Amino acid sequence: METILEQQRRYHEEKERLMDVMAKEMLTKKSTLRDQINSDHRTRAMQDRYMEVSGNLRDLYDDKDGLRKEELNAISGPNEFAEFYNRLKQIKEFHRKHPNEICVPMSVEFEELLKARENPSEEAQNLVEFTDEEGYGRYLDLHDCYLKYINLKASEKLDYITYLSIFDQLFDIPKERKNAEYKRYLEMLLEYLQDYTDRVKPLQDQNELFGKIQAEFEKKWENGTFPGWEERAQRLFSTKGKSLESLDTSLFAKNPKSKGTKRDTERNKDIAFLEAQIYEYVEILGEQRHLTHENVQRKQARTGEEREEEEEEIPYWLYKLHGLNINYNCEICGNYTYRGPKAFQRHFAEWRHAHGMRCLGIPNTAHFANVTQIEDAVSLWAKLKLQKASERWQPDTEEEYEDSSGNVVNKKTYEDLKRQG
Amino acid sequence: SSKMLQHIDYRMRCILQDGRIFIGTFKAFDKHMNLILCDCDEFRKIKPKNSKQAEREEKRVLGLVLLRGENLVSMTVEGPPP
Amino acid sequence: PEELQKREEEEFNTGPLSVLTQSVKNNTQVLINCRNNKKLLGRVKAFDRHCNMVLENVKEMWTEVPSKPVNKDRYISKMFLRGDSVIVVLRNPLI
Amino acid sequence: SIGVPIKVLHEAEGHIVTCETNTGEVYRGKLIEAEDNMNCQMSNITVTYRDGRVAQLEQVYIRGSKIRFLILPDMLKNAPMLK
Amino acid sequence: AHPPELKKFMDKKLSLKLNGGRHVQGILRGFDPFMNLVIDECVEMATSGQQNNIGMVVIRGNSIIMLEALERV
Amino acid sequence: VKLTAELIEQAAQYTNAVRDRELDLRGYKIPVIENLGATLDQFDAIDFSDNEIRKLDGFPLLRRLKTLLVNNNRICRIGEGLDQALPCLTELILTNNSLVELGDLDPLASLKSLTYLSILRNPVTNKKHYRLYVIYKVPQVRVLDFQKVKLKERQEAEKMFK
Amino acid sequence: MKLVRFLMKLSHETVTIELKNGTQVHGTITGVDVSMNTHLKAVKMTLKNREPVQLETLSIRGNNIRYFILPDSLPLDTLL
RNA sequence: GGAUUUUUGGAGCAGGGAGAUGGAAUAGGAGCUUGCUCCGUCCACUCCACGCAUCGACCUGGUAUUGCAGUACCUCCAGGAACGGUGC
Repeated sequence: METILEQQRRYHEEKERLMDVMAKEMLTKKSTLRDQINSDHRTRAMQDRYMEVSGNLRDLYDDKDGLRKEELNAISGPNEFAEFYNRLKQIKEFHRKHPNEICVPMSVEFEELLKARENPSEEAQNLVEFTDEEGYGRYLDLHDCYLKYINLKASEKLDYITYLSIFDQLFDIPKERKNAEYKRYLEMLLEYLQDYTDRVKPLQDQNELFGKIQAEFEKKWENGTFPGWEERAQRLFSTKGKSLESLDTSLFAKNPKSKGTKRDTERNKDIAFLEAQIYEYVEILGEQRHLTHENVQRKQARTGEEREEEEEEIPYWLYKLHGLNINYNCEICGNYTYRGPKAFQRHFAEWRHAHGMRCLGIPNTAHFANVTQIEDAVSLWAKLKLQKASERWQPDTEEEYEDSSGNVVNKKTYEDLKRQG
Repeated sequence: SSKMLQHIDYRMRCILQDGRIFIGTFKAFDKHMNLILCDCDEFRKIKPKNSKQAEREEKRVLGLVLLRGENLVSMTVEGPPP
Repeated sequence: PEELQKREEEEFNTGPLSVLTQSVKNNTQVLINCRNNKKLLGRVKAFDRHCNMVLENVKEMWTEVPSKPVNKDRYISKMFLRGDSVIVVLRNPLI
Repeated sequence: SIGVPIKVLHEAEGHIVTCETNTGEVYRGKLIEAEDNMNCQMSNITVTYRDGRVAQLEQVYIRGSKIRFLILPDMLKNAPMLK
Repeated sequence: AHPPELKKFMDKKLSLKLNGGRHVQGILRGFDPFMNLVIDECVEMATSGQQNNIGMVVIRGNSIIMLEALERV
Repeated sequence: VKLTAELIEQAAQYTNAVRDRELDLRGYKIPVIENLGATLDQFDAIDFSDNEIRKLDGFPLLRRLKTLLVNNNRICRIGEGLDQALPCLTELILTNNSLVELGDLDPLASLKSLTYLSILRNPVTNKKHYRLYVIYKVPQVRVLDFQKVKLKERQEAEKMFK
Repeated sequence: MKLVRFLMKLSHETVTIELKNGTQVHGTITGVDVSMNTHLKAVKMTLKNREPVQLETLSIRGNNIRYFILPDSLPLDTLL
């Protein structure tokens, strides 16, 4: 198999097709948010394919350096070309047209007018990735988190708007004591928020964003990133200030910080990392947080109906003498109605009535012109069936086998007897 | 609309109040939600009574079943009309 | 018809469902016992003859054995509730 | 009117049906008469009594409000009400 | 509101089966459209073998599961 | 012709003579079994008469099945991972196939709930110490080739190949 | 006024019906009738102390439901 | 058209007692790991009260029936009891 030449050529071509397709997408105009997010999610799956193909392309050159000398030998050789060309003379009678090596990759990573989702991503669905309240990146649902929050505080003195003011907090006084049960809630609220950030920006590198937040956490947040001018340095885990950086550094190796209290860096690590991630993701989604708050205030102020609508988003004598206004209907002419008896008689023998009779399978005739029911028409076509004849030569056979008093045979029987002997 | 008439003649699973399951061809119904189920099979969940015994499901074949509507909880479909 | 609509409003004003009427009058919570032993603390938006209810801000409390059984509660924001499962509606709850 | 199932039940009378009551006792016998409210009277009853005790009763009358279900004879599977 | 067809079982010795596993026997003396029965010579038989003759009782219909004809009807 | 879900969806689906749920696959000349999970676990017995199945394999997880009917096929080798996908089987009907060696029956011991076996019209029946090897191999089977097992067969099954 | 009429003006709304036999059926309503029988699709149905099974559609009888959990994004004053 | 046979439910909850009995690989708290001690969740065996009695399905051995039908179930004896439900 030509790994060196053919496979790398095909993988390079497939990459070029993927670049052309997501370029064609970024060339085209977009009109609504759903279809923008749908294409951006589609382009993400194409990028996943591009990265995997590029992976395989890079892990296919080790044996290439093993055969490169033999490959570069274009003078001493030639017999292998002949040997392969002789094997290409196999299966000559392969009567088939083959226009699919580039047309299938091109038409695979393209889409068809009724559904703006390509063949790779053709089962992709934004409503398995977003709920209706979120409106494809427009809003975040925090109603569910508000309900879990009521249970957590153990009291109802707290509205949805009051709840949003809590989630506008950043680095100030906490809502509850940070060593209490607030931690389980904060973990869940974040997991929703982190999934949401990546979900609404599917063209951005998730691994880059995660690695950046991790690096900022380790190199700054755990290393004294909050300083005042008790003010001097604040440590997230141990919930206390400290005099000078010298006593902060020597406190980072003490048992109460390392493992010797219940708010330490061994036990409370995941929650402290989570408290940093919820902070950085809410800053990245600050526009969307404003949009949810506006939407809550707009939904709150409404009437009933406005809320329900947003949740949805005179010739009398001449007509008497002519025969008008007369009850008549022709069931043969597509069950049409007639305003007169002469109109019913002319509608029974018409273009539409004959077309309906031909589409039903019953050919019309001179006696079946006034037929209305289809049950009588079958009997009329059966009795009209070429009267009753069809018998020109049903006995002529001239049987000579008898030669006494027994010349009995039919037309087909005498034909079979003449064909047999 | 008469929604249950859309579910007619399907292989349907019907949940009774005591926990039974009736898988039958749902032929007919009425105002009280009685059911007529052709080729219906009932399924009883069996309590394990041990720490290491599994929970099994005993199936009885019944045949043509009239299910009184006061027993029915909820019905779902299992299959197309056979 | 219209005489039944006046009849139902005077009957819901003076009869046994008055407290539900009172719960839609000044918008205070009621404590509703259910047949599966779930207490419901919440306002009533609307009711009917059957005590079917449409409820806001519901705290459903109940007691679950894992020992000692614990008061596990949940917050259902808005809900509908069938009326035959209602046991006891007490208009003013203490806490 | 009367529903299609109770019409099927009325068609089943004269044949051997099997009732299950709400107490789980299984009454298999010839359905003498059925009623609009699913009251069933059966002759030649073989009762199962919910712990296996199959006895034979004659001429029972089962209240329809206690009937869990009614296994009808399968030869009524082609009835024109079922269509 | 159709009455039950218990005109066969009238003045015949029955064996009722009430809910809760209760069991009474006696001569059916009357019924209404609710299948509330009137039992003469009603003998209640409990889980214990001893049987209390309670004479003439009215049984509400919604507690009756079944009634066996102890006579031929 | 290969088997797909298409021949599943069109075939006769009914209640058999022993009153289980049945799918019929008679006379299809199927060489390989695949894509059975479209039956949606509504069946207890599936027939496979007159197919050219070389090996009984490719069986997906169907929990409700209690009978496999593999009458008159060309089973020369047998699948081994069958018990993980058919957990509640009761009958295996392997009549008129080409099983030849004793070890070819060795995967059948993995079905715990198995009760009835039929391996008739097979060359593996032809060899000596066959039935006792089946009993000593698969002990849970109660009816073997429509002959009920007896305790003398259990004893002389335990005695041999010790 | 009857509240079954309030429930019948719910279609393609994702509710979570708690049934009388401890069942929790989370699905979007395709139809409720005058007798409170609810026909749902995209059903995640959890029986009592069991794993959530999923069904394509369900048709619950009306007496067997105990309560609903309606969406929070529902203007009920316009619905009444 | 929420008052006995169907759709505004009579449903919910818990599996007897004891023993220096045994286990929570990765999942309890406290005496602020690990080792130990204590306490409100199972399964296996043993003892008292194989929880009890009942019938149906079922396994081993012996044994009887050779019979043409549209079926709750089908001979009898003895042992074992893996399953189901009924009343305490």
